[PDB]
Amino acid sequence: TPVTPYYGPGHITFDWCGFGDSRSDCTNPQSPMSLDIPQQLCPKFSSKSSSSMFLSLHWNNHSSFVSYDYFNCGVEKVFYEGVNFSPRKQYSCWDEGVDGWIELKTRFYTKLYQMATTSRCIKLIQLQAPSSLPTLQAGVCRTNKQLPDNPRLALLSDTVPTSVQFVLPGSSGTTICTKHLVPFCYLNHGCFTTGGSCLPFGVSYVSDSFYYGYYDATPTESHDYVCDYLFMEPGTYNASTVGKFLVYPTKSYCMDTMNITVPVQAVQSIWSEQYASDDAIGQACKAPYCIFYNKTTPYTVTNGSDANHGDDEVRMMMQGLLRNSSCISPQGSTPLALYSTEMIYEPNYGSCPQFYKLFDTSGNE
Amino acid sequence: TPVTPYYGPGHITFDWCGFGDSRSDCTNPQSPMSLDIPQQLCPKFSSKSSSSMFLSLHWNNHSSFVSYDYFNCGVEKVFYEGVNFSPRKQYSCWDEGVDGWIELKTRFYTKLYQMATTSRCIKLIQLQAPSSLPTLQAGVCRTNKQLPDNPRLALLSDTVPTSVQFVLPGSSGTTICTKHLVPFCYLNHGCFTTGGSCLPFGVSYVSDSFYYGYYDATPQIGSTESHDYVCDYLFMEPGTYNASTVGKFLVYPTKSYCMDTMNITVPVQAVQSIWSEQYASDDAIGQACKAPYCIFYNKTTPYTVTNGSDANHGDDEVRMMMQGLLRNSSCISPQGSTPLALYSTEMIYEPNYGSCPQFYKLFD
Ligand SMILES: *[C@@H]1O[C@H](CO)[C@@H](O[C@@H]2O[C@H](CO)[C@@H](O[C@@H]3O[C@H](CO)[C@@H](O)[C@H](O)[C@@H]3O)[C@H](O)[C@H]2NC(C)=O)[C@H](O)[C@H]1NC(C)=O
Ligand SMILES: *[C@@H]1O[C@H](CO)[C@@H](O[C@@H]2O[C@H](CO)[C@@H](O[C@@H]3O[C@H](CO)[C@@H](O)[C@H](O)[C@@H]3O)[C@H](O)[C@H]2NC(C)=O)[C@H](O)[C@H]1NC(C)=O
Ligand SMILES: *[C@@H]1O[C@H](CO)[C@@H](O[C@@H]2O[C@H](CO)[C@@H](O)[C@H](O)[C@H]2NC(C)=O)[C@H](O)[C@H]1NC(C)=O
Ligand SMILES: *[C@@H]1O[C@H](CO)[C@@H](O[C@@H]2O[C@H](CO)[C@@H](O)[C@H](O)[C@H]2NC(C)=O)[C@H](O)[C@H]1NC(C)=O
Ligand SMILES: *[C@@H]1O[C@H](CO)[C@@H](O[C@@H]2O[C@H](CO)[C@@H](O)[C@H](O)[C@H]2NC(C)=O)[C@H](O)[C@H]1NC(C)=O
Ligand SMILES: *[C@@H]1O[C@H](CO)[C@@H](O)[C@H](O)[C@H]1NC(C)=O
Ligand SMILES: *[C@@H]1O[C@H](CO)[C@@H](O)[C@H](O)[C@H]1NC(C)=O
Ligand SMILES: *[C@@H]1O[C@H](CO)[C@@H](O)[C@H](O)[C@H]1NC(C)=O
Repeated sequence: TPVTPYYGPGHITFDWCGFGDSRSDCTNPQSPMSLDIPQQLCPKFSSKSSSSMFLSLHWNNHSSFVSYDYFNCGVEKVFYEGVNFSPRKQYSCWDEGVDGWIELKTRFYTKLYQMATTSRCIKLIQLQAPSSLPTLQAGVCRTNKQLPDNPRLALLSDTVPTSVQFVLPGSSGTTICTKHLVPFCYLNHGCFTTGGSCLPFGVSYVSDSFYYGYYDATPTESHDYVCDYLFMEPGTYNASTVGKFLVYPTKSYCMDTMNITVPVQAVQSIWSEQYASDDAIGQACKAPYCIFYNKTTPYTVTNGSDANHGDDEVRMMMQGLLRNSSCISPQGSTPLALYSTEMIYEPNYGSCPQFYKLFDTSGNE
Repeated sequence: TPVTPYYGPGHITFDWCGFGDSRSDCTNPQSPMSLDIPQQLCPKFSSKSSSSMFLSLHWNNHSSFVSYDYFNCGVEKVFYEGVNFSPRKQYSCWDEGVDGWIELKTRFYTKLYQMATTSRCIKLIQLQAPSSLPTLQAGVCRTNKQLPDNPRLALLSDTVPTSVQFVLPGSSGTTICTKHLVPFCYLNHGCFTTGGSCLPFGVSYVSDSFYYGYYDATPQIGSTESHDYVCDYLFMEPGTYNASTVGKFLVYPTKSYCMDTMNITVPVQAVQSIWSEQYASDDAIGQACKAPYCIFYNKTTPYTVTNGSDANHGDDEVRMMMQGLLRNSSCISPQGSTPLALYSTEMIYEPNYGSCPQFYKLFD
């Protein structure tokens, strides 16, 4: 019989998982009023109030940073977080401004979703400190906001070219790490004046089979904190420097491999209209790796815990996760059928119905 | 009644193109005996006997390098080339060995296929020589084989930092370049001894809105100095950029693949491109052509000629696959193409596009 896509995420198999924030955290004291998902799906989500996967990559816990050890496994994946690092927060570190950090956010989610499509498990781990570390002075932000804890940015007591060794583990607990999502960051725009001269800023991650680096010795002194998010295989690497500045990772997303490529799903994660949101999720979640379900309405709560918890639109969307589905698409989900009442676009997966009008024998069409 | 996918590449509309080599080059004097495609599809292909897209990016014409100004447009795209840069050629430049270049080949096709999925036109273009070049001495391979023409590797007379400007144009003829595939290459593994000392190897492409670079001054141990010629294949927007160096060594690009933009993403199709088993082939095409961006049609038989021009032209299996391009299909998949149908005799896997029949057993 004919079917119509149900707008919202969905799952075809039992092997699915969710990543989220307060709006899918049943440990929140206001739950179930504070949920945007059905309460019975809380055990399917790895979620924590006030956190995000981006924020938790870069920061451990501080007064304005709620860091969570995100961890979940599923062939099919539903992401519903991101809001807790938004322009509302007004975070910046050096001269990059808030827009700089919305760009970094977009880069991170782009890579996260990409890597997630060939993984089943995704787990944020704390890396061990390099075994040998010289005397180090912690870096700071020009803004006096909290410097990211990952990657570590620190200052050596001399200008001697140096390497320390870091380990991306092959496993963490029961999870296999066939790959790691690792940030590589640096301060750009020329040499950096400290310890009596304008020192080249040159750092790199290196092994026999890997190189990624930045170098600038070129002559207001301005710098931006910039990051790239790297696919790195398990192994031991050098965090190398041409001198003074040292950057090495302290956390990573450990992922395993599955031998199928399944697009992930992300729902728009924003604040009510009185606060400043971004579209990093929409810009990051693109074909062919990610199926983006945008909101068509503002974040609007009529029967929830406060103005930013219990959106009617997203609640209706998340009902899709309770449905019988064999096809997942940006139009939503359908059970197994021959014909769809509307056109189904990409990315999609499963066994999908074909657009009804293509088979019409009227022929009015 | 369920339909069976026809194994081989295909197309849903007229707006498709091919990229190829001798096996789809009707100008070859042995044509059509030397073709693996139907003769009547030669006009849909941009192809040159003895060339490949990877080779042509890095080299112009030299004794054993046939370079071709590849150029074609299509929403759908069939790639059947690659073999003319394989281990049979025994090419290497620095200490990276033959396998080092098979790796670079793989990186290039991977990037090519990815970028191609959101482009219609792909055009290999020559870049303008930078203005006000300093005095430069040509680089050389340690193997004394032919140094890539692209990017240019050259030696300045001094060791002080400097920069030259290169332009990636916004258009070439009537093709719009919304982006460029540009190689960035360097000699790795520590400082490089020239001019009587071991100098840092530090090069970069930089603009107000772009940075990619490499730097190493690690001292060498004993007499073990070794370097590999390494490349990364970069997505770069049209604009002016600096090719910068910390001194001595200069790297700047001299060619790129100019591509435009279409607002749908469509996977490309690659057919396995190999030699007869008299010669060494590689699997760079198969390793580069991956879901979700490329649909790989591998060969299940060796390259096997029964009615062609020589052992390496007229493979029966690929000839059968290329018959698929003679229909307008509705569904394109790794199992091959189908017309519009309710049911398929077998599971249709990813990547696929169009309107695809469903495996009949699902409905009983
Ligand atoms: C950042 O700090 C918070 C605390 O402010 C850490 O959250 C805490 O995590 C622990 C262990 O994961 C939770 O304890 C557990 O609670 C359950 C009940 O659900 C209990 O049965 C377990 O045996 C255990 O005690 C704790 O509830 C949780 N607290 C809060 C307020 O969330 C968080 O782990 C820290 N993040 C990082 C990256 O270290
Ligand atoms: C490298 O050297 C070869 C010569 O050995 C160059 O091949 C020549 O390229 C031109 C332009 O692609 C060919 O002309 C074309 O002929 C066809 C068919 O007649 C015509 O329909 C096209 O419009 C075009 O005029 C020419 O035939 C071809 N010559 C040979 C002997 O194959 C090649 O271009 C050089 N490569 C580079 C990068 O300069
Ligand atoms: C997700 O939906 C939002 C809201 O419709 C889109 O944001 C709008 O974008 C248009 C086009 O620039 C603006 O004129 C509107 O004012 C935006 N509205 C708001 C409230 O910001 C957003 O572009 C969508 N994202 C994607 C990837 O489709
Ligand atoms: C999920 O939905 C599919 C499609 O509606 C169900 O499959 C149908 O089940 C009925 C029995 O109620 C059969 O008569 C039909 O032939 C089935 N249709 C197809 C296309 O297979 C399926 O039973 C549902 N699954 C669950 C667990 O409810
Ligand atoms: C495409 O097909 C060829 C031939 O089957 C595959 O190459 C074989 O790969 C197996 C597994 O590694 C090796 O044991 C054989 O020695 C290879 N045979 C030949 C003739 O090369 C190749 O792996 C395939 N590529 C992909 C991406 O599927
Ligand atoms: C790090 O650098 C040292 C010395 O430069 C080198 O010998 C060592 O192998 C490197 N370690 C790794 C894991 O690449
Ligand atoms: C509001 O939500 C509560 C608790 O989640 C529920 O019991 C109640 O029926 C809802 N009221 C309306 C009007 O939907
Ligand atoms: C396919 O359709 C196009 C577009 O209308 C048509 O012009 C062309 O003749 C057809 N090509 C083939 C190979 O049937």
